[PDB]
Amino acid sequence: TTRLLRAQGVTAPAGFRAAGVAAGIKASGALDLALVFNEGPDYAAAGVFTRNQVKAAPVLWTQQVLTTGRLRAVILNSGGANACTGPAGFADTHATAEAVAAALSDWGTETGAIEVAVCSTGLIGDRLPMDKLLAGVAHVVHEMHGGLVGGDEAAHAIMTTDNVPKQVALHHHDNWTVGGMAKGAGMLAPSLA
Amino acid sequence: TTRLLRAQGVTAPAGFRAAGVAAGIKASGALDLALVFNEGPDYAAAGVFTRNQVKAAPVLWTQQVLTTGRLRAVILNSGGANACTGPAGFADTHATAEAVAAALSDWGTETGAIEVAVCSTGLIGDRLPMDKLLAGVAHVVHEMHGGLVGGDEAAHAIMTTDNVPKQVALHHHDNWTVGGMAKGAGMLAPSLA
Amino acid sequence: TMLCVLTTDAAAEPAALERALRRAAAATFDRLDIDGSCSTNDTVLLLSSGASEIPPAQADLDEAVLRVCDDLCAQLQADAEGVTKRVTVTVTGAATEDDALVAARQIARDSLVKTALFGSDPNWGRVLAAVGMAPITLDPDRISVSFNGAAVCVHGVGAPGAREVDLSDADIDITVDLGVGDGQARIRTTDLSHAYVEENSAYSS
Amino acid sequence: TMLCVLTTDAAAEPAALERALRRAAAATFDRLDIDGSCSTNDTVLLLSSGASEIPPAQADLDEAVLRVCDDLCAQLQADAEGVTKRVTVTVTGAATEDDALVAARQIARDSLVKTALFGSDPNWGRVLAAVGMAPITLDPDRISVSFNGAAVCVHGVGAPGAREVDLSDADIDITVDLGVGDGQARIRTTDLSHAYVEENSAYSS
Ligand SMILES: NCCC[C@H](N)C(=O)O
Ligand SMILES: NCCC[C@H](N)C(=O)O
Repeated sequence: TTRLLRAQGVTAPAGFRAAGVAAGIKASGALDLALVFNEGPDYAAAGVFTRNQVKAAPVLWTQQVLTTGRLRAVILNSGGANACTGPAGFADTHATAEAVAAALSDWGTETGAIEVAVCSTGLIGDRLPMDKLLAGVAHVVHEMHGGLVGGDEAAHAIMTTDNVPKQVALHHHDNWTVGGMAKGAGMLAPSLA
Repeated sequence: TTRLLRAQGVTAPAGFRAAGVAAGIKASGALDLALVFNEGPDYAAAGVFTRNQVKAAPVLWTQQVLTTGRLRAVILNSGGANACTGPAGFADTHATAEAVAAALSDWGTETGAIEVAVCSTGLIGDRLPMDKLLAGVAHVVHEMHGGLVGGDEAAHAIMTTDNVPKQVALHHHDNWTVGGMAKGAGMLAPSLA
Repeated sequence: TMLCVLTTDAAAEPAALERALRRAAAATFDRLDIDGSCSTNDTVLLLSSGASEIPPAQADLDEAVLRVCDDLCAQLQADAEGVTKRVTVTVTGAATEDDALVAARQIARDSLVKTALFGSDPNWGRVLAAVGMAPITLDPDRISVSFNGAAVCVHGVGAPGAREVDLSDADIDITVDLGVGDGQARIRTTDLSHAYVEENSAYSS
Repeated sequence: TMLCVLTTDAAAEPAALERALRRAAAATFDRLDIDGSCSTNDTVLLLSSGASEIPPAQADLDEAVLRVCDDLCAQLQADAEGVTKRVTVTVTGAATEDDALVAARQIARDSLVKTALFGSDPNWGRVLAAVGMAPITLDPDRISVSFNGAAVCVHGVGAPGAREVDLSDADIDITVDLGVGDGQARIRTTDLSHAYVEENSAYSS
């Protein structure tokens, strides 16, 4: 009996931890930083991205990262797209991946930046508040777990103009699972490659 | 000095009559039917038309007419686009071109149907209320004059969701005039040929 | 922006994830069109821990990922900025599948179709106007249109009963048959309402 | 639908009137884009009575028709359904003339640009999102934007003071430079307001 179920997300399959924290990127103090972490033993990955010719620094970083087919973690922030922010914007994405890789190494799993995917979402053109973001990174590596509430928080944290989060998980009868979260409510017409 | 002037319409140059009547096509009882009338000596004409593959009968008709480079008149109604109305709809357009041609012959000029251009605007998918329209034709042909208030009634009669008419006339210094009326406030992105 | 993270404990190499994801993205996210504005940040990621140690057959991996993405799309559509109608646009009878997709996108993106739907107005004329601008093989005499299973336009003209269809319910299906082949496609969209305008004009986002 | 009748007492043959109408429409009517919905009824007609018995040189015929159309276009723009902003979108620095026009239409049709403009928000990011989707040669590094003369976007990034730009006036000029050639084009558009939505949903039109 294969089953597809809502109220379940990225920590439904085994081998994943997740969390969401309020970092102060959002003036509202709502959740805005999410981490998804691959426990192993495998780290296989694939990615598709906006075919928009104007690509945000996070999209540019994550495309290079995915040529390896290898990911240990995804770090995602709401409250700012980090789009149209130039080389300095790109340096901010790089430093986010780097802080994520350092925090996870300290925590007890050797990780390099090249194994960290980075996403952002929010307003175009604004610079990220790095001190707040980098404090959130430290925090979220410490809160991550495989419990369904971990997925919930990651899912809440990526929201911008969404009112409810989006999660689903397909439990296959052969005992493997696909889990997923999504966000987006406006500027919503994906064209992916 | 070449002066470009508003509130002046199709009746600004010489050899043209126009008027506009409340035939009763529009429920409001507002002005809804308009005639423009070429008085000669010349009868030259050009047209361009929507490139949309769904073309209303008035367009398909006027496109055929215009292959001759000649026009005596143009009849235009609002309160019905006469679009997506099939063979019968196309026949309503023809019967409009013929009732105009007849009304002009009874007025003093020998006019047949292939000399009258037809235009419609309004809702898509409805049939024109022909008994009102044909009675409109008699009345509007009777009321046409070379004076400025003629361009006006006409410019007023072609309106649908417009709040105000659109008129302009250029009086060139070599003693000739180009005048214009147009309509349209919504579903407005012309791709003409 | 649409962001999406997919995780799986199925054992599968990158190339296996890539096929699954690309197939899933084409059938779901590439056919979700709320407001026609494609972002600078759109990303979908698929990660595998292999923690089940079960390598599924590729068709079942593909299928599982598609079903997950597809349900996520439904959820995305259901919560769209200022949404009052969950609108599905189906084009059938096209020359090729791409033509059907192009035609359905044209319908779904049209401001007059969206506003008519916001007003619960089964305005088939607006649908015909819009589809006529799609760069595809089209015969205007052969087009039919249905709202919620009710044929309001057949053979390019009005059908008896047309301006009587009830679209007050939040779910609305527009089905358009082109009658010039066997291509078909389906877009998820939403209406253009006051709330959508309000949300995108009162503050910055 | 846009109907337009042009009369002249100048004397010209059908071939000559065609030239003036085709050049005018291509430069004015074809560049007037209020809500991206092209109708099933659009006609422009140019009639000559020749009652002045003066035959003008071609360029004088062209020019005069051109200027009449342009002014009609402006009046049409000013009285669009629920307009509160008379928006002109100019694109310069494109690789070809066509590229520019495609870029300008892309910006002018975008729901987010138009709703931002309605609320007087200089949300330049939405402009760059929009133009990045135009099937043209583009370099995201070399794009600049000014709203009403004031720069808001410099070489792909925010210009200092951008978010402070005043857009409360009815007229809004947008110039986008793509710095990839010298093709250029201008589109007349308007905003996406509550009044546009109410008018297109509250009743059948
Ligand atoms: N209201 C439009 C917002 C679009 C933005 N990319 C977001 O997802 O927040
Ligand atoms: N609300 C849009 C109506 C469009 C129609 N073709 C007209 O000109 O009235």
